[PDB]
Amino acid sequence: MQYIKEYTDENIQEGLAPKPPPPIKDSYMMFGNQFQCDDLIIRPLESQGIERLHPMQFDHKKELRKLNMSILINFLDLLDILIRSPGSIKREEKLEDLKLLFVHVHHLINEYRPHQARETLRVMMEVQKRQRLETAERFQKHLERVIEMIQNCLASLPDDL
Amino acid sequence: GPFYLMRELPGSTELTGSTNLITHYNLEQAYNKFCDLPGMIDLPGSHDLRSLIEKPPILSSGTMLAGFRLHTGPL
Amino acid sequence: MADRLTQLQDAVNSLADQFCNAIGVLQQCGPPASFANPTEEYAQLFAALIARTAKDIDVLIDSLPSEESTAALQAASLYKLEEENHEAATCLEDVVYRGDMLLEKIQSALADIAQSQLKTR
Amino acid sequence: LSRNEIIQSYLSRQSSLLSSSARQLHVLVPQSPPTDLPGLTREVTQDDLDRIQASQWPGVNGCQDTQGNWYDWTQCISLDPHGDDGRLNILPYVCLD
Repeated sequence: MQYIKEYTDENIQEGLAPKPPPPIKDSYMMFGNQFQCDDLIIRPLESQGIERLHPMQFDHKKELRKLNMSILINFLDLLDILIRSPGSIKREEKLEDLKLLFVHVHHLINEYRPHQARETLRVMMEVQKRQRLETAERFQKHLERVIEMIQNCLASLPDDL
Repeated sequence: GPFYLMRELPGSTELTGSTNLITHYNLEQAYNKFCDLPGMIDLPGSHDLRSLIEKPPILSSGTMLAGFRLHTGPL
Repeated sequence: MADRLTQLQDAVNSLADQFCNAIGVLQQCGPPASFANPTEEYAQLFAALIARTAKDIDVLIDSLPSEESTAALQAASLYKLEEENHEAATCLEDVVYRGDMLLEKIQSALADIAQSQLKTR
Repeated sequence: LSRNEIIQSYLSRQSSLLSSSARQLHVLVPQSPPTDLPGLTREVTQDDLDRIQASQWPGVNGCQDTQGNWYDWTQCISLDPHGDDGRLNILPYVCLD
């Protein structure tokens, strides 16, 4: 670990001689060890690296139920491999196969994660709005009570006079 | 309809470990026989140190001239 | 954390773990042969657990949101909520302003009563 | 890895069941051909936003149920998909604050 010493040497000065902040980077950086280039998609697609089993119909809940049932049936077929021919080539495919299935079951529900994120903003806004109105109504009731309180005390005072 | 990544299971009963491997491998009658040869060879001979040296050589792995040079007396 | 989504992720991982545990138990331990009962009990329990996990995963999948509520329906609702939050903010500001004026008036009146009562002495 | 024993196997059982978990399931939801931006393409209107704010919409604003009880996104749903005493507890989807 080290401390940037050249810029801290730069900072000890007066007048306008100190330095300005650096401009914003809109391209590849190298923070840490990863790159973290900007304009990235939050969910990088499945077509970048692995196969894709599902079409663009993509109605998430049906395909998640399909992938659940496919995981269970491929486990049963792996049991059929272990019963019939353990020395087959297919088990290596099978021990790859359900792996791909498991990847997709994660990769679909990660696609619920931006949506969940957006949706929590929505309900926060609704709760925010409601709380504002509640305080408004609360305060107005207090205001009314204070007014009538003042009124009845004023209603008391000529009765003393 | 079809589940994702269904495939064909192997041939119904190929060679497994669930068969009787011995009876398939024609070794049944030897087992049905089987289930000392020191004693079975002492049927021929008398009984069964330097025999330890015999086993150690096992674990390690001019006849007329000998009869002529075998001169030794009786008594 | 604490979402239906993290529950579904942990349920799917528990399914994969029950697969590996079921094979590693039911191959490592068994009665020898004939050309035990604890192992049979283990098999029944493992099958029941895998079935229960599958049912739970299916229920959680049914529970999450549909393929309606696309992102634009979220965004337009967010826009409408920003507008109504602005209106609620100005309304709260108006009621606070009226209360502040009334409070300053009653405060000054009470101060004048106190000044008169101290001056009479 | 090398050895699994009664007590350790039962530990695996209780840990896996505590992680995971007359019908009382959610009411089934069909496929949805009208979706708002891609599918049906509604020009931004107003009935949809009023439905998403005030009314009950079972795919968008909450999860409905048999025995009638409505649950929006910030609540936790207690169900029993099996015929046992063990109850599934779906946690809230949003968890505000």
